[PDB]
Amino acid sequence: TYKKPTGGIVTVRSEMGEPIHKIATRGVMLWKEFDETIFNLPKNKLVPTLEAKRDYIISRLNAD
Amino acid sequence: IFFKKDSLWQSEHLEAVVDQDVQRTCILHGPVAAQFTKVIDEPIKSIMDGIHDGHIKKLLHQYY
Repeated sequence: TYKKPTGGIVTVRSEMGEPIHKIATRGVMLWKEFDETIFNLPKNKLVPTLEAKRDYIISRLNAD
Repeated sequence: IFFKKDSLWQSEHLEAVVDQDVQRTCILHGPVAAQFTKVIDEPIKSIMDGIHDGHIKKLLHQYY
């Protein structure tokens, strides 16, 4: 559950970086994806990354 | 913070989610305990008694 959906459940970090077993819905899969790509980045890299990915982020947020 | 905060109530109130779509929401659930969640809308008393009456039945057989 720390790597991929396993029995339909996945692990995702909370805002304090503590693990959470959740049913791997589209919403939770986006959450897991943004943990791997956006929320793990250092503070100096976050704002540039968001601006760059903006239109992707927004389509996923609205869809999922 | 905007993404992660107050992320738990939605699965209980799909009326207040876009498209009432469960797949947008976080549902908390254990990988291992998800083998035994199958029968929906079973009364709590039927589940809890089921576990206790199992324990009694097996104990009776082994020690009485």
